[PDB]
Amino acid sequence: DTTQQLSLLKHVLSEDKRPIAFIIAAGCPVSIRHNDAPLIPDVAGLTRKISDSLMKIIQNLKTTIPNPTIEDILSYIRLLQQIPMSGKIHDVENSVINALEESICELIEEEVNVDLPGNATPYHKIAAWINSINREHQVEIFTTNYDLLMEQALEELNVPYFDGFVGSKRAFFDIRTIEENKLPSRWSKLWKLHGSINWQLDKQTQTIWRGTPSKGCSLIHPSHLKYDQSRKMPYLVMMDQLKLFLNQPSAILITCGYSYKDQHINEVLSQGLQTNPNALIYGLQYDVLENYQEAKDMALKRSNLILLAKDRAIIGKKEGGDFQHLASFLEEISQ
Amino acid sequence: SYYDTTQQLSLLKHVLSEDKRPIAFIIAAGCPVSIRHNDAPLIPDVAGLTRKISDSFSLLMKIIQNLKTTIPNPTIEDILSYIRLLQQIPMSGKIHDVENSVINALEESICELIEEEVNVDLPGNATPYHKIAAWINSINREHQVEIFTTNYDLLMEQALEELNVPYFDGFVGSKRAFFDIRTIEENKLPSRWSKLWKLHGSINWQLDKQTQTIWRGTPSKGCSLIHPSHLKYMPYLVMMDQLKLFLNQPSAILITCGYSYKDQHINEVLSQGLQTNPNALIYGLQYDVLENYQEAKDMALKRSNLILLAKDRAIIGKKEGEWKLFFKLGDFQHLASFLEEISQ
Amino acid sequence: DTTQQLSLLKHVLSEDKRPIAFIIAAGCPVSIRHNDAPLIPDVAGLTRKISDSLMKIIQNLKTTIPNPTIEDILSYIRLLQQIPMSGKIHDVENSVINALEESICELIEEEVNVDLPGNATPYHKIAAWINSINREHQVEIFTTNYDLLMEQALEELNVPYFDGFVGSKRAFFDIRTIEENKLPSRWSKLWKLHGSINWQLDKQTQTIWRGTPSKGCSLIHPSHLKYDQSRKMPYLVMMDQLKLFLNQPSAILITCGYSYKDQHINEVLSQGLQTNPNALIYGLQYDVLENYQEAKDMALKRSNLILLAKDRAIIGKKEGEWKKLGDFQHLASFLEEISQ
Amino acid sequence: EASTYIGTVQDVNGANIRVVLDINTISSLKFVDGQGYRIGQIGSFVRIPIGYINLFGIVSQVGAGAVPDKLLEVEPYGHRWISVQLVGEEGI
Amino acid sequence: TEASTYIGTVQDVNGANIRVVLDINTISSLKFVDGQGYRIGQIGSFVRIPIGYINLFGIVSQVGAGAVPDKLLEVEPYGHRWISVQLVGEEGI
Repeated sequence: DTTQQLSLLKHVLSEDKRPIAFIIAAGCPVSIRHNDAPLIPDVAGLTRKISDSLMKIIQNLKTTIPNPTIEDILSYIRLLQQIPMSGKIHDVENSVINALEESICELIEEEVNVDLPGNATPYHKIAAWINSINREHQVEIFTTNYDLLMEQALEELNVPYFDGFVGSKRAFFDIRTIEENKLPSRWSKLWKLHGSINWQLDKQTQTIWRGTPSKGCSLIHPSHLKYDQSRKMPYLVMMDQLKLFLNQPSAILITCGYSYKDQHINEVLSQGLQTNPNALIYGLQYDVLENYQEAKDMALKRSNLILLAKDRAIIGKKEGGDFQHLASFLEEISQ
Repeated sequence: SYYDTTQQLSLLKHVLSEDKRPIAFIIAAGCPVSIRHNDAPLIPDVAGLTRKISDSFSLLMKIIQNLKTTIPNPTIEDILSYIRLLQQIPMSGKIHDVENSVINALEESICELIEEEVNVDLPGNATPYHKIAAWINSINREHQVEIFTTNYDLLMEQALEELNVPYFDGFVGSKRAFFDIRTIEENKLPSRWSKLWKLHGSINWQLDKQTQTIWRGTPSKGCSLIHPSHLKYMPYLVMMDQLKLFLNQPSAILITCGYSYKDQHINEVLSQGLQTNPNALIYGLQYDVLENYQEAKDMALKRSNLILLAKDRAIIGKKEGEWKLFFKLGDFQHLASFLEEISQ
Repeated sequence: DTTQQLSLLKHVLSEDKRPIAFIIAAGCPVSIRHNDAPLIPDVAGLTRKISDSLMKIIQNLKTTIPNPTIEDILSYIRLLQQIPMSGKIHDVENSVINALEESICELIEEEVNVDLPGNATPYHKIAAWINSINREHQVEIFTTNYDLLMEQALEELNVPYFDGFVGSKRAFFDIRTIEENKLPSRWSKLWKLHGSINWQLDKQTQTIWRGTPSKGCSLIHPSHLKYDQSRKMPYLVMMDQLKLFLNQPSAILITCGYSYKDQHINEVLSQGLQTNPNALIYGLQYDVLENYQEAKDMALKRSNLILLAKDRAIIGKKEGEWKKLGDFQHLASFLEEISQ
Repeated sequence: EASTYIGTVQDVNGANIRVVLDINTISSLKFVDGQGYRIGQIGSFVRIPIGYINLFGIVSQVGAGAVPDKLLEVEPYGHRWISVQLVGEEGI
Repeated sequence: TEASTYIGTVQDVNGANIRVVLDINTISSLKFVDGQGYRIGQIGSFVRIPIGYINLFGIVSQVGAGAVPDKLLEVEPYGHRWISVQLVGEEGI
């Protein structure tokens, strides 16, 4: 039963000489409790908070789409923004779009600007477990959150991490550091797929410099124009780094809180699983196993895919979650 | 201040006679214009296509005036990009105040008209394309000759088939011909095999269902991915990367014919490649007066390893000068004849 | 015992070393059932489909030939149309032989134009296994069928393959690149001996180009004039590639559904087996062992050939006995199990 | 390396330099801002910059006649050496 | 590969005294060109050296161990496949 793959995961963690990593979704911080309340609101909570603060566009989008998320709303707003005379599509006087997007950005900015709690955070336990292993294979972690909680957790233990950016209040984006990929093994690497409120673009050119959070402008969900010969706002570089990590010798990788609701991530995951035969994904499911149809389909299609849920477990394409629990298990295995 | 045609012709003849140094080409819309089957050329130019679309089709003409406010005289690419942007927005029919689905009908109509106009066969074995194909087979070079095209027709493909010229355009398969992307970067292709890249697409491109996998084959009715770049979230990016990577090869040479340098992305890529590699050389060949090409003259003044050839003007090594009209090599047929004479 | 044979086959095929190749006959479409019916029936199905679609030629050949097939009929029609005044056998004013030739050719092309079903196709399993091995010795596939099913499934699996034709809708017949063999290792070779349903000849010369299926016209069972050579080659060069694979150090070969009813194939396989003793063949039979007298004779003659059937297992030119792999879906399942 | 670059000095005998042509062979054109000059011709001049001032010289021998002794014994199939004779120099 | 009327490649230049190494594999006798029988490099015969667009002509002056360069004899004393060609004129455009 459960003891089988528990011992299996303990053994593969004890199996060195192979790279390890993790995927952080919005569920892990949401399940973290601060003052008996979630530290970070969920996607539904974020949408409700946004609605708390011009629903014609939402109603129009609801005709062809079910209950949307913040990403779809902001993408639609920007898409109307590029169109010059897009105001006539929804009422008139296309100036409410800029004010609405600025207000939404501000609301998100002070919504996600939350300091990490004390030493009881399991992020500290994860960082300690990672640092306690002296394996040559460095760990590169990709997250989807719009905050910098993991940055604070890693910086609280003096753990070396690199996010692709270096410098000062106007730190630039070093492009070829990923190219030659020549870094000491002691260092670790970090990537934010959708970014945080830290990154901000520049008026003169698309530089997306990192630094002190500027007033008014923030970069989130990179989907802007890519006609500037890359280096504009590249999530493609993160995707390429993920593909390279899938192209190295096969290793079993895990994930935390992933809902398998990202088509871009799902496509590259399927491509990596097809290219690397022994590649294994240890994505769990802290919910009903029937609530993840995409995960079940991926497990059925890819034999090497491993899926575990609260009510069932899909192992070997045949059917059969807490971040704190995983952190405690890792800490116990480390000792 | 005065340049000699014969010196440049001899230089080019010596250059083409080499074998190891990599060679490439760019075929623009001005190349098929120089070949005529009827009284008019077998394929019209960009301006001819725009005029045909304009007079073949007050609400329709609003879009042309709407784009002209922030841009010069619109072309086919601008119109297609605007239609794509309109289809991106669901309720975008209020801008034109014509329902919300006539845009799709107009897109289908213009795509069908373009496919009908472009699906032509080149007549006769004396076409310059056949001469170029024969020239490619003449010398068994150490490095194969690559070809880049920004056209929409399949004249180059048919010419290559006619003279038994193996090639590889990034597509493998007999029925569906799926896009293989790992073999492109792996690049362990046969030495004799050439390559051909269509930067703006052609009539044989069709888009699949929600799978969105791209494939090539027999063109279908009401479907043509002749979009120059369109939009995405892609073959175009890897083709641009292939061009840039080729431009970085040692002592690489790239030849342009019939290209007016009107584009911006291509000029930026060429400038970046020229700045990065100090040994690359580009032969800018024109068939008009150089005063018409502001971007080309700006780039020739900025860069030192760029050579321009026009009817009555030439810029060599950041020093604009005058010929000793002249430079009959600007025409595509004359270039093919020169290549055939060099091979023979 | 059967188990020892299966284990040996698993540990000789699953091991990466000698090159791998398969032969696929017309029996493979029989083993796949769509809507409780086979996707494409056996040769006899096509024959009596044509029959129910002018028996005079049939009984004329029946006098000296047993129960015939379509290939014999079309070859006889071609031999007739070589002769200018060939109507003396059948009436006058020659139009029937032609009209029969077209009627049957587009009838066959309409009968064969079938789309593959969903992801449960065994071809998908074979393609996945092919993608699961990255050995230097690539896998070349020989087929006697006419459909596009195998390459359709392979393209649906996103894998490269070279079939001797390069180009576009008017792709010609590449000839030299066949035998410089300067191709990437990851690439695989696909050869169809009896032809496809899209190949079309040309009026100017024998071009046998491959591309968009020509309206009505198609090339099936190449048997026309071969005096010119070079042009209209694929048949001869297909047998040549088969012979070269039969020779050279290659301790692996798999058969599936072959009925051993081809004289031009039996002779060349016997010659290759005699010339190459180190190589081995694992010919199977989805029937009783007694239905293949030619296969039994070949097994008795050449010891290198291994013949297995439902009735028994002929090993080392000697008849054996039992005390599952005939099913092609079972073969795909076994391949998937070996790969996994 | 920058343009207008030929090779590297590998010998000195007072007033007879022996120079090695580099590996990027077969080119034999070496285009420099338009017109290209054939590499290592008999009558051509060369320039050797030392810090701030330049040294000029005239080619005298090209091929197997310029290569030193031991290299021919090491490999007789390689003749990519030229013999430059000094003429003058350009001051500040 | 190499076209007809091929003899060798230049391996030494001394202003107006070219040295050529014969690249013919063997059978230095009657290299047929255009149905006419010409002989491989001989004392009284001419050679042609094409440079891009103009052809330099020359006349053979020495064949054998005399034409071998200075230290090539020192490296090996049994190799003699060189000829000494002296330039005469050129053909323009």
